[PDB]
Amino acid sequence: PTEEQLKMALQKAQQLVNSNPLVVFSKTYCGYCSRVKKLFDQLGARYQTIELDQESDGDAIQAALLQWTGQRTVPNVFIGGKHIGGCDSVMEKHRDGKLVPMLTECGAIA
Ligand SMILES: N[C@@H](CCC(=O)N[C@@H](CS)C(=O)NCC(=O)O)C(=O)O
Repeated sequence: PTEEQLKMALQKAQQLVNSNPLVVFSKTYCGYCSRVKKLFDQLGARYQTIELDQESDGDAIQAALLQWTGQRTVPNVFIGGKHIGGCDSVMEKHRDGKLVPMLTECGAIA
């Protein structure tokens, strides 16, 4: 990715995060992505999925997410504009009772 491509990809990722209470940066056949989506489904939370493998600038987006979050893998979850992390991170928040209130606070759960 060129520096302009990384910049454009970051802007794209930020706009998605800004315009969705819950965002799941994903890949279509990632088992961990499927797990987190299933959890959110069952919690009644609406999310925007973005499948990097189906985006033309998916590599640039993954590079931008690394720069932005230090994370190299999908799923890469944001809630209310804030970085959550991967499947494990989301499961951790579900485990300590913080996830539903976070999801409610930002509108992801009505
Ligand atoms: N501990 C991480 C593991 C996630 C993970 O390993 N994701 C794989 C996809 S199955 C990945 O992103 N591999 C590198 C890639 O596909 O870019 C989590 O719970 O989210």
